Amino acid sequence: VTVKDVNQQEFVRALAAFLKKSGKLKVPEWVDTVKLAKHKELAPYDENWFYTRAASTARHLYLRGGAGVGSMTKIYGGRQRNGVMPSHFSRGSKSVARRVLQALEGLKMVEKDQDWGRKLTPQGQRDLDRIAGQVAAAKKK
Amino acid sequence: TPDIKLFGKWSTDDVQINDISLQDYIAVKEKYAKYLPHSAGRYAAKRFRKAQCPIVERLTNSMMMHGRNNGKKLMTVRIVKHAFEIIHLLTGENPLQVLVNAIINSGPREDSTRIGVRRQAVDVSPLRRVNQAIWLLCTGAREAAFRNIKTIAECLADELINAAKGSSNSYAIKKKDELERVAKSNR
Amino acid sequence: RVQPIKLARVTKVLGRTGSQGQCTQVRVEFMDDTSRSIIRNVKGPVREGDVLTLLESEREARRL
Amino acid sequence: HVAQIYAIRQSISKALVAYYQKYVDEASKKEIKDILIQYDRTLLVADPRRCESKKFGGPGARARYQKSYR
Amino acid sequence: PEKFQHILRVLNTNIDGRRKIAFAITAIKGVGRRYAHVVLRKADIDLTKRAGELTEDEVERVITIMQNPRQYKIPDWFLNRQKDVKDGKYSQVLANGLDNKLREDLERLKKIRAHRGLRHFWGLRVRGQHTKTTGRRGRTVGVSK
Amino acid sequence: MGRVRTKTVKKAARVIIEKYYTRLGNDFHTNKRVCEEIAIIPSKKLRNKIAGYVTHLMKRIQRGPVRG
Amino acid sequence: NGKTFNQVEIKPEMIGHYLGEFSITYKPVKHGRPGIGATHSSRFIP
Amino acid sequence: RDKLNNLVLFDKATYDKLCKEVPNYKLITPAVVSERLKIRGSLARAALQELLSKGLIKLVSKHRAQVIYTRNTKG
Amino acid sequence: LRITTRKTPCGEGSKTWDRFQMRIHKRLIDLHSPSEIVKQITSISIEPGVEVEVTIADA
RNA sequence: AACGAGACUCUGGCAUGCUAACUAGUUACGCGACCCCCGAGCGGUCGGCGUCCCCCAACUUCUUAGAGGGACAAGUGGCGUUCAGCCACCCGAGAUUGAGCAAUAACAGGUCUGUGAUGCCCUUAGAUGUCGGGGCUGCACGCGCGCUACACUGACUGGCUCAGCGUGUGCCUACCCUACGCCGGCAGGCGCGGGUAACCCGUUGAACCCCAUUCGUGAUGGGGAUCGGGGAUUGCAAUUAUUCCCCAUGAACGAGGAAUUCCCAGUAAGUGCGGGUCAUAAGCUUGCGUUGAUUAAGUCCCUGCCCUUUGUACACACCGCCCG
Ligand SMILES: [Mg+2]
Ligand SMILES: [Mg+2]
Ligand SMILES: [Mg+2]
Ligand SMILES: [Mg+2]
Ligand SMILES: [Mg+2]
Ligand SMILES: [Mg+2]
Ligand SMILES: [Mg+2]
Ligand SMILES: [Mg+2]
Ligand SMILES: [Mg+2]
Ligand SMILES: [Mg+2]
Ligand SMILES: [Mg+2]
Ligand SMILES: [Mg+2]
Ligand SMILES: [Mg+2]
Ligand SMILES: [Mg+2]
Ligand SMILES: [Mg+2]
Ligand SMILES: [Mg+2]
Ligand SMILES: [Mg+2]
Ligand SMILES: [Mg+2]
Ligand SMILES: [Mg+2]
Ligand SMILES: [Mg+2]
Ligand SMILES: [Mg+2]
Ligand SMILES: [Mg+2]
Ligand SMILES: [Mg+2]
Ligand SMILES: [Mg+2]
Ligand SMILES: [Mg+2]
Repeated sequence: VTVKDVNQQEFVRALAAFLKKSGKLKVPEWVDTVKLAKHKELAPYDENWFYTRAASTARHLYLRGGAGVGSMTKIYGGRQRNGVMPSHFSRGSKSVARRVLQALEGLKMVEKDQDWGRKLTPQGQRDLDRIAGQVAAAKKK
Repeated sequence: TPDIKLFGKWSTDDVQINDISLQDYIAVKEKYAKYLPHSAGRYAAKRFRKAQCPIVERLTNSMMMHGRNNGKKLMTVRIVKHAFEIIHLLTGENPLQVLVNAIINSGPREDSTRIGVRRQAVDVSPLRRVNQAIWLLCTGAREAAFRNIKTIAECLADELINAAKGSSNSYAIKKKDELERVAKSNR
Repeated sequence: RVQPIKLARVTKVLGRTGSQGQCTQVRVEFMDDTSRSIIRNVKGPVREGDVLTLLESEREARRL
Repeated sequence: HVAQIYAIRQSISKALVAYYQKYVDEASKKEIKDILIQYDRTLLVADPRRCESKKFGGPGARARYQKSYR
Repeated sequence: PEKFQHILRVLNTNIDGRRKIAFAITAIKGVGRRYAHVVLRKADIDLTKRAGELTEDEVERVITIMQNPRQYKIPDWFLNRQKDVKDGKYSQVLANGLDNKLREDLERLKKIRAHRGLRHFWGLRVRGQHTKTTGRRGRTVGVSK
Repeated sequence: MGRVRTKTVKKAARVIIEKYYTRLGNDFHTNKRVCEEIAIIPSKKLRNKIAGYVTHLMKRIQRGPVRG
Repeated sequence: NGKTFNQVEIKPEMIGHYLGEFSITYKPVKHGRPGIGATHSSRFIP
Repeated sequence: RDKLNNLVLFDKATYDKLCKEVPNYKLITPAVVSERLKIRGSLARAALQELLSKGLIKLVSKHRAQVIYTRNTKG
Repeated sequence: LRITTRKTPCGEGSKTWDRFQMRIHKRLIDLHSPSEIVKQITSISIEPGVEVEVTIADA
């Protein structure tokens, strides 16, 4: 099956285990003392958040080429509550999104594009399609 | 069924409006059977276009009120959905019949107008009977689950059940009885 | 003081009564012997053909 | 997210009714046209409601800012 | 399960073991949510436990990490007294040293009689907010003689 | 509501009828073109209103005669 | 301060403050008694 | 307000009553179990997930804002 | 282009506004021809204040 | 007979009819390629996914914008002195979109602080025509327009998936919108490109909403005032904190007295985004979309308005006049 034929919320959940089943994809050292965006108030609940965000970034790169850090930080941007004043839209964290894209390149999953940006390799499309097939055959969709 | 929509699960045949007045103003069956209580619905265009609306979409519309609920209708469809299943468990009867009986047991048929604290008694139109019933049934669920640990879906079903099983333990039936008593005094 | 309920069908809309024009004069028959007719003041949006319920049918409406 | 569900649901009906009237018979299309247009309009005929313009002196098209004597 | 003693008396403040640890230790001053979550992560203990489920060999580790953070790799940009004005230290001042530092800072300012100390003395607003229509603590004044 | 025609429309329609009586019929989509070709109406809405009053007058001239 | 050269004896505690942060530009106010416009309860004269 | 002093975890009495109510209740939701006993309501969720694991109750609906169970799809 | 200004000087009265706007229409034509003929045809019969720009290589 | 109303102009709704488009697209296959069997099959042929690459392919459905068309109370039934017209219905994209413009007469309304519009009066070198510093922000109190809340129809943490109206390198005036690589927890820094713009930011990955976790009726993980300590950027200069970021402190407030404002359908309300001012910067205003109700189809009671009859000791016009 293709990646677009399956529920994406289970796809991210399966790909996160796939990534955190190999031992590769070396995580940063500051994983336990980082807020993930300016507009947040706490650190992520899930202790193994870096693998979920790597799976999310990969499934996002499968759907649009050439994404680059300045768009990953728009894909994860949301609302900020400025206390007593009205709320606004805010960006994600460039450091996190950059380290995630560099850790994916460390897996031969993505490469720097010909136009400036990041893109899946042929070997990454295969790893995403295999997990899509696994998810589809699991839940008998 | 291939030509009879239920609700997904709730059959809309074998549901009896046991009033002669309030029917033709409760659009349950046989032409207004629809899968979801959510249509585009240019029903607020002419005077009486409102009676042709399915009753479940008349409750979904009225339930989203008091400020931080306006326009949140996809939140207000799941409320009715989770409540109908609670109703089917607690009683066993088709959850649409409970709704119809609750709408019948809680619309006042006598009421009073301020005139010339002088009031004069008058009789309620059927459309206003339906409107008052819906408003009263929603306000009870709203006020019951405002600072409780119970959810807006448990209290809506509580209200519908205590109304269809006329008990005066529901906000709507206490209010109906007051309006008709105050109107009987001013008779 | 003890009287049953009476269903009445509307056959004519006369006008809007009350200080704010807030209720309607309506002529009704009695669902049992059509040879009866009374005038009532109804509170809601009444069309012609609707069926009203009367808790007290020995009364009649004067105005206001 | 909700204005697109209705777009899709109207477009596929408008498509099956147009494919049945060019490559199939005529009654075979006017049967499904009536089946569709009896249960619900806006399956074949779009509705013309659009947003209205804001005017100066109020937060929206009809609302005005709060008046204040004294 | 295991109805054991819950009320804790950690340094100079009472914690209720009826709550979760990450939100129970915030009862101490100087320890908010963002600080307590990190102090609990560095101490490798779980985060789904009620604060009463901690035997006496966890609480001690939690507080000794809470008081000496730079030892256990808690960063500098994260502490509530950085470049300490009179000693150059980096620290989290926690429970009673907080009030002492605050009063010492106010007294330092009033001593040289800077402007902030003079606004702190007269009980006025220290940042640059207007005071013509806010604050409003006193009583109504009568205009009719 | 409205739908009350103005003197500028009624006088125009009366003149159009009183001169070209034999070219005008009973349908609207032909009277529209007739009045379009015989007169000069500097708008399309005005043309439709004049051609719509002409039809309502023609439906009456087939009965007893009008007094204008 | 805008009219007057108020004097300051520099102490080793003021290191890194602004010299302007030691002579204020206004008088700390003590209030009088509210006048004719001070409330809506007050308007009338002949 | 008021004072609702609920229990953060079970004791043996409440713990046996929680297993002696299973056949009795037609509707099971965390709020109902909170109102029956004196339970902190976030312990009722864990208690019902435990009872569900043991096949003692049947899940009829699960959603983010609502969960509903019933007694063994019988009566 | 839109400019919405206050209608009054001096700030008194009901708060009305004026909405001015200018509209710019644009068209382009493409030809495959020698440049001499282009300058021949493009420099004739230009009545109004329309612009006419010629570029020598756009395809 | 003239003005005003109407007509008129812009705008929203409809055209598989016309005109015609690599600065917009669709489909087709020329394709070529990646990937997975996900189907018969083998995996190939047939298919399935593609904002992956090409076409001097065919076309204009979606996009653009011009010309025309189209609605007229035209058709049908009632009510109308059978007139002007009103109600209902069929057909239909629609049978009552929204604004712009607007009369005679007047007000001691606002503006001399928009003006090289302006009369008279004042000052004119010890200036009422320039630089440095302070103020316009000071706080017992009274009032107006507003922002955020009082939580479970919720807060938090993740995941998923959709816009439209705009603006963008400045002449004096020196500053614009940003991609992508690297560095930093963050604000931010360094390096190299595109755009005077349907061409680049941009397929504008917006928020609410949707889907799962933790909390549990406790001023609590609701609320975010007040205050301490540290780090950046704009600028000639940030103290009386310009703005922004981080750790900490954690006030009132549990739906609001007498009163009173705005509103009829894509409207109220929730929700975010642009323009204006802008070296720096929106709780303001001016526009745009997105989710989208309850209630009416009325009346003259309250506050006012229009027309006729009537009364008047008023005309500075009832906020009048006037007696002891
Ligand atoms: Mg709005
Ligand atoms: Mg005349
Ligand atoms: Mg007729
Ligand atoms: Mg039709
Ligand atoms: Mg109009
Ligand atoms: Mg005028
Ligand atoms: Mg002037
Ligand atoms: Mg002058
Ligand atoms: Mg000025
Ligand atoms: Mg000068
Ligand atoms: Mg100066
Ligand atoms: Mg000022
Ligand atoms: Mg104002
Ligand atoms: Mg979120
Ligand atoms: Mg809000
Ligand atoms: Mg704005
Ligand atoms: Mg700007
Ligand atoms: Mg701005
Ligand atoms: Mg302003
Ligand atoms: Mg008013
Ligand atoms: Mg009149
Ligand atoms: Mg007279
Ligand atoms: Mg006189
Ligand atoms: Mg008087
Ligand atoms: Mg006197």
